Amino acid sequence: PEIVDTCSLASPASVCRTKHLHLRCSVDFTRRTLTGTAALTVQSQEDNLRSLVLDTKDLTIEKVVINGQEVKYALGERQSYKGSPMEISLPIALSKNQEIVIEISFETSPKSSALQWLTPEQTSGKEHPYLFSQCQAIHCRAILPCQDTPSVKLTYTAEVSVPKELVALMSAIRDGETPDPEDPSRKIYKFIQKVPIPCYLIALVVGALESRQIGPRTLVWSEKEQVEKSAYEFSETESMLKIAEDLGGPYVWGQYDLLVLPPSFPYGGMENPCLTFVTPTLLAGDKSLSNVIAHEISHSWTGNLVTNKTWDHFWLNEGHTVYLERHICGRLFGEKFRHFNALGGWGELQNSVKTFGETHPFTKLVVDLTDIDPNVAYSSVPYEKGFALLFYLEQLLGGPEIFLGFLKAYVEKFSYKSITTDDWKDFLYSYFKDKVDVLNQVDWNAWLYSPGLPPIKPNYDMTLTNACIALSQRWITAKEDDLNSFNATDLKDLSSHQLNEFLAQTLQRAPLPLGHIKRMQEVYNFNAINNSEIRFRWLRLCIQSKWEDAIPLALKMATEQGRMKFTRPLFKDLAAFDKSHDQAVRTYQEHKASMHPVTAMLVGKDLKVD
Ligand SMILES: CC(C)C[C@H](NC(=O)[C@@H](O)[C@H](N)Cc1ccccc1)C(=O)O
Ligand SMILES: [Yb+3]
Ligand SMILES: [Zn+2]
Repeated sequence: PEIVDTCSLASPASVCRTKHLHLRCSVDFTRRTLTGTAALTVQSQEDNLRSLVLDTKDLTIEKVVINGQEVKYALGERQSYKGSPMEISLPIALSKNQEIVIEISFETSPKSSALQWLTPEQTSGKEHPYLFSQCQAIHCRAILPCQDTPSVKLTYTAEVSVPKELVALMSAIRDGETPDPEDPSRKIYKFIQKVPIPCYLIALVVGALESRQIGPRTLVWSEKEQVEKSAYEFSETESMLKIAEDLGGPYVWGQYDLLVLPPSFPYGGMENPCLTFVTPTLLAGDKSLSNVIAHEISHSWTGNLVTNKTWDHFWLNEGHTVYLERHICGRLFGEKFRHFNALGGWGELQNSVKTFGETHPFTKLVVDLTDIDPNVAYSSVPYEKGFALLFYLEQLLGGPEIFLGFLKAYVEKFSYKSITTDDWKDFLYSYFKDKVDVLNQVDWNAWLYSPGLPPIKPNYDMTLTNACIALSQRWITAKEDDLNSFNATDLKDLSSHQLNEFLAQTLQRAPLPLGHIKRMQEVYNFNAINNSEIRFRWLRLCIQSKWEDAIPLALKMATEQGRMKFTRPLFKDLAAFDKSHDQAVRTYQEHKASMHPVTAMLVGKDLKVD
């Protein structure tokens, strides 16, 4: 079983493995460059190893030092989104298992796809700049030379010099701070990550950060203006951690902190070890969007302990995590809620499959990313089709109690390892040996390798979903003279979640007549709702139903925050509506330079500009 990572240009794990990274760098806001040395302790896996290749992307290399002497290295031609391979000539051939340290002096480009540099005006405080990284999937190579593949796991230590007024934090345990001996206007923050991790989990943030403790092993960090709101919004964090520990085994990372980033953070959450990054769009005021914390917490087992070997097997990370996530919510709020969320996930899968096309390669559970930018293939498929498969197996094999026994042994079995779908499947068969008959009823080829919706849809309790569907159907089948019958009391017994699902169901049948949409605003006043998931769906419904009043509202939401999940579909809907098309494009052209590099690239592609 020889498997290569087609998204990486580095020497594979079968040739050599990075065991540790000692990073020493300075964050230069005036130049928007990170400069320093990356000392990689590498272990040869081959006899007579004389060179090796690392991934790099828009990096400027000053020199490479081994045994205190500069050595030869060469940068190959850039290969689009993969960057440029860096081949290093070892000064002395290595035997199998020999380890050496390679010190690389480098500097990042202001354009690094792993970073977003924000001016003071783009922050809450308005006085200090801010920097944040986002390495998943393959952007770590845009910060430092490395074997940018999740098939290799390393520990790391780091020293980061930053303006003394600011604070640095990383996906690691804080290991002290001191004034920078080479520059008194700076402070050096130190970090240590003793647990081997794939490099996509390396993370850094530098800004005017403050903290507040919200649990025995949790601090929430953000700019001062957001601290109080965040402490409240995420107060269930420790109870979610305890439940996750009960599902996957002991939490091995020490601390579990949360960092609430500026509005341009591209995801709802990112499971960086010891410090989960989250979007400020989660600050609904009622803790209603907390499934995102449950999800990132779950990656502490599925994703960070047991890791997908290559991005072709991404579903292993997300599928199991969404499955654990819904179990935490099920324990906190009831089995019927778990089913409600499961069913909602299926609807999101329908949307993705419909958007790409039912035969499209990106709708396969296991995808082949050779020549495909992972940012482009990213969708809800690995999450929901992966979740649907596990939920299907759960029902097939005897229920949640039994399948949760499998998930815990799976984590235990593959801790600190990087695996493929076959490893997963092999273990599933081993664990459920007394039920191979049942496992053999599964159409494996269709589930794992065929595009479109899964061959089978799991059974779902519909208790909580029914009222959402009923109301959605009343609006869709209503004619003009039925509009008067709608009234605020329709929403009387719906939770924010059900309100959201009601909108999701209606959005699947959009457009609705303009008159229906105006009436909906008249009786439900959806424009007043600040919950970002609800606002997102409501505005999409308004724009697709061609209500010009919603144009400025949609443009505003699309630009004041940058969570891709919201910004991309909003710009896309605005561009597809002829009345807002020109302004959408113009708005994008205008904000482009100040957006997240990756998000700007994807929106540009979606709008067919550039
Ligand atoms: C509750 C979750 C579905 C929220 C979701 N976040 C995730 O799934 C994170 O764990 C992912 N690690 C986000 C990600 C995936 C691929 C490349 C870069 C970043 C998101 O939408 O941000
Ligand atoms: Yb009628
Ligand atoms: Zn995830």
